[PDB]
Amino acid sequence: FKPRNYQLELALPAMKGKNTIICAPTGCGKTFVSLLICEHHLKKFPQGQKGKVVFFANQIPVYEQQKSVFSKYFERHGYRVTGISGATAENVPVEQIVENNDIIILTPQILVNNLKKGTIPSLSIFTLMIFDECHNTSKQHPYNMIMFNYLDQKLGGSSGPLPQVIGLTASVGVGDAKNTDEALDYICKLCASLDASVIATVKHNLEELEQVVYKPQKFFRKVESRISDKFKYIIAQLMRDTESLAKRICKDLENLSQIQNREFGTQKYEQWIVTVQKACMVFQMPDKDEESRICKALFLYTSHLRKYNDALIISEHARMKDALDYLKDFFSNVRAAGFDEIEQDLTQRFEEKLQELESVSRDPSNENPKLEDLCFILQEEYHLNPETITILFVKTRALVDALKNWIEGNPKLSFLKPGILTDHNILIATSVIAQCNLVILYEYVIKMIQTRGRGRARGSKCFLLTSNAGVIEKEQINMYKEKMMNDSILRLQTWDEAVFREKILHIQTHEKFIRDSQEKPKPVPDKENKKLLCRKCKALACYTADVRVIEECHYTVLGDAFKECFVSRPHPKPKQFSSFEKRAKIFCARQNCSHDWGIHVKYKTFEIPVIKIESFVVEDIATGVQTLYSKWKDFHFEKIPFDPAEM
Amino acid sequence: PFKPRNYQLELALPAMKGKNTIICAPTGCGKTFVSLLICEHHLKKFPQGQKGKVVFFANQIPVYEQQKSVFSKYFERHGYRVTGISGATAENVPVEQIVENNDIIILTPQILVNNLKKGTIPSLSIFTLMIFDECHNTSKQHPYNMIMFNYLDQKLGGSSGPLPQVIGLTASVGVGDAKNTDEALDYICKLCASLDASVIATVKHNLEELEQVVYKPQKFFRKVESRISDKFKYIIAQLMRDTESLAKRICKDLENLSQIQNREFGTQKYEQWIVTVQKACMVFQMPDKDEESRICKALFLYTSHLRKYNDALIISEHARMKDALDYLKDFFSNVRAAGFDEIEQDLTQRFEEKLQELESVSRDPSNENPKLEDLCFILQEEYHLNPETITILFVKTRALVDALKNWIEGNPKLSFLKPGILDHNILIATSVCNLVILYEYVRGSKCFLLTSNAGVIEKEQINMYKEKMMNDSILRLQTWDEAVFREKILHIQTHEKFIRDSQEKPKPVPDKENKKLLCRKCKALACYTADVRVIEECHYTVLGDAFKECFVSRKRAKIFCARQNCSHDWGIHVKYKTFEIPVIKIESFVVEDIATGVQTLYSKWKDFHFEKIPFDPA
Amino acid sequence: SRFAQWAIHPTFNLKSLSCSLEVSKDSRTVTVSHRPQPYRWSCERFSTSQVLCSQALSSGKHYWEVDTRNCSHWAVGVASWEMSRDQVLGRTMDSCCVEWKGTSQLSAWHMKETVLGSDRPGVVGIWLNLEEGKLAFYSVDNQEKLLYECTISASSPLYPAFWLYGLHPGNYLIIKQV
Amino acid sequence: SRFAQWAIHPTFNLKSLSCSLEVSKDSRTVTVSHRPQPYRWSCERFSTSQVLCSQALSSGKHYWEVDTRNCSHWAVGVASWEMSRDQVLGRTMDSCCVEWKGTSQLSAWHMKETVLGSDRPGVVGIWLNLEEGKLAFYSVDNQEKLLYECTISASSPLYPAFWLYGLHPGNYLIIKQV
RNA sequence: CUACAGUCGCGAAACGUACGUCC
RNA sequence: GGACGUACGUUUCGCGACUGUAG
Ligand SMILES: [Zn+2]
Ligand SMILES: [Zn+2]
Repeated sequence: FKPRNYQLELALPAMKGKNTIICAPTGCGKTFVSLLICEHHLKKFPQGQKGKVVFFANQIPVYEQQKSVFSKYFERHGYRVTGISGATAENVPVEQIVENNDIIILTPQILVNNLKKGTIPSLSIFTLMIFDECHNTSKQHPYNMIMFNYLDQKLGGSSGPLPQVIGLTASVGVGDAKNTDEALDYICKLCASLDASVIATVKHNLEELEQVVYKPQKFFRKVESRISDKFKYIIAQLMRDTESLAKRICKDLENLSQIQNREFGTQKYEQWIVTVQKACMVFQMPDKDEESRICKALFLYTSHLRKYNDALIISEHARMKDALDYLKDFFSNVRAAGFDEIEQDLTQRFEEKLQELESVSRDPSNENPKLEDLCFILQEEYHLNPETITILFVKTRALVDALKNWIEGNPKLSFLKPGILTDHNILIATSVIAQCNLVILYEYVIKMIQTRGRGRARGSKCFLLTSNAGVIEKEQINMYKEKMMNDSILRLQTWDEAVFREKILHIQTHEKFIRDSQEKPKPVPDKENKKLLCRKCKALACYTADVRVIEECHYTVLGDAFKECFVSRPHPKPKQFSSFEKRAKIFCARQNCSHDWGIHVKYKTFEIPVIKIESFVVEDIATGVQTLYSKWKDFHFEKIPFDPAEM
Repeated sequence: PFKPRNYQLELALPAMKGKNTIICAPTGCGKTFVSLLICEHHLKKFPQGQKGKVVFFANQIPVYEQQKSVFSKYFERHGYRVTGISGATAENVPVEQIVENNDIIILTPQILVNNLKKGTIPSLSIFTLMIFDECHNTSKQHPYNMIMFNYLDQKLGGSSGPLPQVIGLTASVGVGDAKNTDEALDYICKLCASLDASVIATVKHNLEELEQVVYKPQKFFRKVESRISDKFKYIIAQLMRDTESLAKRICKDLENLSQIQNREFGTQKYEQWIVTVQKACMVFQMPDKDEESRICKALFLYTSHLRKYNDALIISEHARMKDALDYLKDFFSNVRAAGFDEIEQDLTQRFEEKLQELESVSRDPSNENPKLEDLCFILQEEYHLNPETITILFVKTRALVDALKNWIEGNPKLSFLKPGILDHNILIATSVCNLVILYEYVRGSKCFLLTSNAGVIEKEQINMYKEKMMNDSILRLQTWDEAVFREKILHIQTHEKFIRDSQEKPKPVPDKENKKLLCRKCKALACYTADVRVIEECHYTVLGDAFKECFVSRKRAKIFCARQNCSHDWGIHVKYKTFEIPVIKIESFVVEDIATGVQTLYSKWKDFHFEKIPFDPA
Repeated sequence: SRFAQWAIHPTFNLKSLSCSLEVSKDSRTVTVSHRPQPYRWSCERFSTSQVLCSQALSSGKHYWEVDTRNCSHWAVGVASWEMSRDQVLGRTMDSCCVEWKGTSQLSAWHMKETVLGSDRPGVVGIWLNLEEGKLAFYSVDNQEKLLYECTISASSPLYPAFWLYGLHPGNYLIIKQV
Repeated sequence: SRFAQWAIHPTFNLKSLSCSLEVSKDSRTVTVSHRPQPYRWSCERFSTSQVLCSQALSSGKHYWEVDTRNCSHWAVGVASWEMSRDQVLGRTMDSCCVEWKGTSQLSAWHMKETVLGSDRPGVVGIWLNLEEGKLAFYSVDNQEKLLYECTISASSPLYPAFWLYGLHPGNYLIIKQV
């Protein structure tokens, strides 16, 4: 309602009519500065002329919040404020929206899809474009796919009235730079890819910015691992048992990978397990019914190796008990799934040592010391001041509910209430609101910028716990990259505007030529009909002549013999994307395959099995060799479109 | 906590007095406690307000990460900021900002040479204590010597502020290529001048307490002789004489193209001979552009087969005949599928006529490798005396390592062993316990030395004499006065700096003449030196549309020469930031100059000179 | 040293001292370490910043004095040995204390939330008459300025507990003369 | 030599001599040198440090005594004759032999680390009864104690054997008269 | 100056898994 | 189903530089 001085020191280069990279660290500051520029842009036109400012928003809550702000402010002047989402772009024409409105707040994938389609044939129909959180305009992102269509209009020499392309950020980003001049190269490349010339920052009003900045202090706390890892020993014995059982049906197992010595409980072991499991899907033994048992047994053994390898990591990060609970839940799932002579053997192998594992998990002396001082630093500052709200950033989804369980049952931590947001003292989240003056990064490495509300700063703490000093040194140099970002901004602000718009033209033209030389056409579609097998049973699913393409992205199978090879199951989270509605989630109709093949969807009137090539194996019937193509665009074949007149 | 012993107090006692020293502590992870003692004393001794900054130059990434873990576990409890920089960490965080916020830095030394080259670190005065690891490798051009070049060039001349205290941590100062105590004294004084050091302190008082720790073993020399009934060498020598007669029939100048006159089968002399005639055969400018191709292709095939025969003889002289047989057979199969020629069909037919004879004679347990079976005898006698010992058997060449593992699998008597390549009984590792057997390598522990040539035992006795000479030389120098020693090393350093600053202008001339590039084997035109582009001064490629029709592609794609039977791999398809241009190797070319008539050879892209035009997408 | 000498100064004990504190070789200067150190694990480690003393009870002669200046936030009082080590100083059933809260306020805890003014002692001493459970917190020289009285259930010895804010390395307290 | 003699001393064969031994023409006196002696390599040459004898077998009359002084590591015993020449003595399931290890204990094999007491036997004499099943080894003067027990599978040739780690040059084993 | 093993540094590329977003 | 981004880990390739051994 009433502007301030730093919100007008930022909006002043934008009102002159030149493109800007306004970088304000206030959450409500960006909304009010965009409001001021959007207000001044419309009221400068002569009679009959209209402004058609479009404000992009990348996320859904940001889109709806900016729609609620931009409509409840621009109602008294009679400006038509609408917004499009993916939940609104269906059954509503896009072209009659843009001609009938002024302050459209669409999300950018709609505009990229319509620019591919043909409606809104040029970006000259707007007169201003605002990019919210503009530092994602880097490579193949939907801001950059719009700026491609803008720059191929400006640099082509066929230009019309191009709009102002201002952009609102909070941190311009340094990326992969080391010294100051590489940071200057990166910020100049960003300003060239976003086509601006001036970078505005609060300079005269640093008092009005320091009172609302949300600047906490850091308290790095390196903590060690445990010394008597009995659990790692027992699961290591079980993994050696499963590995030795896996070699009796594949004697050449150690030839299937180019990795060095593999240790249990790292990510390298999961890389080795994934490589082995992909290498064991392409066997072509001439029995063709024992192969349906050999590849199934290999898939089962590698799945159990992967589950033990995940339980090791969950035990080394979280409490010890959640590893055994995760393993028991997976074994309950496989008990409810089915049973053969392999799975009965593996379950009765785990039951032999379940009691030893359950007794060694319940020791009062074998906590993680990382958790042991997490409870200490949670019981210090709460005891100092019992009105302190905290938030606990955890890396994985599997550890965001381990620690939810952990405070549920702690005698020292009875005064917390877990507030998982993947009457709440703590909020155990994975990825993020400027009300909590304690942030604890539980082994979590652009910094987590909590500058969001129309509030204050008032002092917070940013404790960082870890077990390896790489986590510490990454933040120790993140602070210095933030130290050189401000200096690169300040050095770039002292150039001349006649030479800067020429300096970015070099980068724009050079990148246009680099982008245009990589417009190589499609490879030759190999004509011959191949067929697809499952990745667990290797039974015949279909041939590649029954494959139809829905919208040049999705794939279905049209045959009638495919109708008896899958069994449906209702989807756990049904939603609607772009023409669709997730109905079911199909599985293989063998005795004990039950492999995740795809999704059963409702497209216009029909129910069709949208499949994915990621869980299949493509086989040529001419030679007999099998291959694994892991994305649909890499499996090159004769792509026939979908036709509703057939069925 | 671990315990400080007395000799590890005596070793660190002189360096803590403020002298640049060279400890000569023996192995056994002892020096990695002496270094900890000196760091703990050195960081303590600065008064409040100022600070010290220790820098520990490692040399290998295992040793670097090992010492980083040790310094982390030892110094983090007391309130210091230990860190580590390497090549393993990516291009991040300018090093003058890591070293402004830490107190114990573990560099590998090429990082400091790099940061002193471009001036992102100002000078060596930022540190206060430099600790070398294995300081006896400070030598002609080693990176420790580049760091000490900067240190001495800062000391003498343009006098700067305070310089760091220098400490070296060798285990054997290594007096090699000396003869008597005089040359050992001059070499050790030269090294201690190259570190700007003054004390070569080692333990003297409780030397018997060191003797409680280190066990110098007693040796076992094994002079064992060669075979006699060399039907393998007879057939192979007949084949080699046959191929030499064919090459002499074609060339008729082969005996004067080389300069190694007396040629013996199965040694490095014949290898130098065949390499020199290979380098001499390609360089022929003649007015017959088909006959140069024919002669050079025939000589390439003949000389490569001769070189493979000579290396098969050398391999078979040190390992089983089966190993050389599978080597020869997979070589012949890999060249038979490479390209068909009547020369190649001739040579493969001539070998496979004798192949079954070689398999019949070779797979005979009466014709056993004597050195190998004496090794087996020693293995069984020691392992039956003690079934708990381990062997870390050192071999010269990796092919012999894998062949010896193939033998220890193909020995039914030695079922009780597990080989290892570099939970285990025997390790087979080349040029990195209770038995340190050296298969011809020039508490209850013995070391053997098996040889087929008498005189490397003479080299070992010369080595023992050198070791006694080194101990006598350091014991002679250690009783000197200090000031005459510091004057002596000052004049040695001034003389070496004076030699350093008078000849260092190796500035070449970029040549403007256009040239051509021929194939090394078939001698066909590939491209011109006016056509190649070099991308980021490290990725020499050919931008040329006529070049695109003169290779055949077959990791990624590796290209080959497009002739009818050439099969010569020039380079490799690589992907750049966007493009997929192929890079080439000059080691598979012959440079010819289009002005003159020379056909000069080169070995690497830095030596071959031209005007280097950078690559551009336009 | 001002009124009559009634007790001898306490000493922090190395078996029930919590795992984050680093009392020195004189055993009377308590401070917070940089990094927490490995100690023994039994039923006596408090896993907080709470430490006890070894001064047994008497009839009525107890008065002790420690230097509490240059500690960020502290809490001083008395507690019984028959107490769970996971508990908090001043929030148990019977352990009376006085807290220096985060709001720069000197409050007190007894089994409730009674509070003094905005005073902050550089020096405060606790008077004890162990036969009847009385306390007087005479700070420094200001006509015996106590400002709080507590009833203590003398059914156990009275090893006085001290808690400090443990997130500041270098933060300390010192036992001084009475 | 105090009761009646039954048999005579064995003699060694030159057909299965060790490759590093120098047994002379008296054929009861072995001697080791440094360099291994070049012989013909066949399936009868032992190529290890085991030494056999040349006596033909009988029912129950067997006696001989060997001087085991001046030797560091030795192992003397009587076992089966028909075995592979690539195998060594003591690893077979039928071998009555004593393996005096370098770890200073008088061990022996029955295939099974059958370790015995800690004597240092001066003069070992192998007394064999294949007919009567009584094995006796009277070392030195100690009331004729056998100090070792064997059960035998008397259905095979039972040639007497020797085995000694000869890498100390000048080591010798000699048979004297009883 | 030829082969042989051992090492470091600088740049370019691909892959796996996890997390978040959007259609 | 698909597309994008981020983090961690692994592999590949090219170009240099250095030391030692034997000829
Ligand atoms: Zn299936
Ligand atoms: Zn060629």
